[PDB]
Amino acid sequence: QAVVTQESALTTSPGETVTLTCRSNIGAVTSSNCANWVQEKPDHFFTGLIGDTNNRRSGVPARFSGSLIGDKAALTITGAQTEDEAIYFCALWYNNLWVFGGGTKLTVLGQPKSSPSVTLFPPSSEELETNKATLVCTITDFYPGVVTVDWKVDGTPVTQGMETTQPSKQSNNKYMASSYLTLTARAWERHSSYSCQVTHEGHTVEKSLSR
Amino acid sequence: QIQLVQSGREVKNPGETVKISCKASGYTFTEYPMLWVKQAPGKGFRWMGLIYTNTGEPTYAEEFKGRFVFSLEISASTAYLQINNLTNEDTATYFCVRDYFISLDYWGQGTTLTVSSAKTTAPSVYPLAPVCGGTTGSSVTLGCLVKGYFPEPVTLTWNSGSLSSGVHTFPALLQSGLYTLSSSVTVTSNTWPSQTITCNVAHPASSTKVDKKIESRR
Amino acid sequence: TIRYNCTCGRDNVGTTSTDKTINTCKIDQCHAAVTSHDKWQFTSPFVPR
Repeated sequence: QAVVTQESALTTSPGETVTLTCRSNIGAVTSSNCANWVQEKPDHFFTGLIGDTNNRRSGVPARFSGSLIGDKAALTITGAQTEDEAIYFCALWYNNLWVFGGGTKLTVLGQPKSSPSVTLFPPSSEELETNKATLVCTITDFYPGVVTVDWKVDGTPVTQGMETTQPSKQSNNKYMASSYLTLTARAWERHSSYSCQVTHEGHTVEKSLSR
Repeated sequence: QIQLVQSGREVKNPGETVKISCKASGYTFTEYPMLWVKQAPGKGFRWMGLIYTNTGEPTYAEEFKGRFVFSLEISASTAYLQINNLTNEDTATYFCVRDYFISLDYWGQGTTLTVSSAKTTAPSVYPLAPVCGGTTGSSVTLGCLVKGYFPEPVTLTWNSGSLSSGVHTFPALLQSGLYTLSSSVTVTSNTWPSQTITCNVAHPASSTKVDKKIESRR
Repeated sequence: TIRYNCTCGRDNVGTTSTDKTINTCKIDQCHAAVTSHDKWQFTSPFVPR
């Protein structure tokens, strides 16, 4: 049927906010088509700040504006800060229900990058007594989007069986994960030189094994 | 003001069915026709239907004609999305929402769908705690991995209910034919090595439930 | 003219060429029909008034 022929991204910045002029691939903009900006974040849930073409959203600060804008639905993440940006689904509900269109990813000023919060522990002893080793260098609370893994396999960086954790929007508000440097019981047992190198933002740092 | 108090990532067979609930808490879904839709994971949401407020039946989406089905757990004005024809391509998110002003005014949770085969086991506790040397600063490093969620997943928080903040629990990963659900944490050094958070990973779809306390590295 | 009906709110009972709001009531907890004037409808069989 229709499209949100507009910003499927948004451009919000510090001092301002981004109003995606999600131009009409359906027609003109209107509140009856209910062209909205449902904001979202990591944790992936779209939430309402401006909807129905004239309505605000509850729990919203002054960071939003919901209407038809330009020549389509108009979704303002307008008042972007560290709490004022989001990825919004493009509300289309032409007397039926507000489902996703294009949806503008409006930015905001914030999130200063600072090096990855590396937690350094060895692997499990029953992992070592069960023929494995996954020595944990975790990079949590990290900034910016830069993860450095130096899986020191045999002491120098060797990728024989190593495992990474997962990137997620965590309680540091930023990049984070684990990483078990991977040896066997005897494959990482004849050599006890295991290395996890944690790198934040283009800078590296080393951690060697204990035991 | 709909919040879809629902379930999470349920799992199914190839072709088989399963019902992921969303009871409506926060707002009045007993007069609220609120979205209980699917989630095509690349683009976001999925138009799978809304649920009418008084009667409890949905209207079903065009692409939701197929997997998602309507039911009405209307004791708070809520529903449940039934799953029939459990797909090879049906692995994807799901959501709820409820408001006024014909767009849905609030977007609740829903949960993910794992329509795929697996093993018969869950992830199991291996600890990544502070070492026999160090494991102390202002705080020490702590964490765990419930490795081997097949069929997954295990959810892993830090201090297992007695602690919620400070455990940076990462997602279950797909490796070696398992899900690996675990995390790290800036664990206590002015709490530890005496008192720790019992970090727990729980997943009864494979029957795993492992909490690890302040345990010694050596 | 509207010819509404009350299910959740008697403002759902609406006569009007003027619009309003209902909360927590669609069809199923509203009522709407076309109840207006400007016509003396003489012989309406097969669709009762």
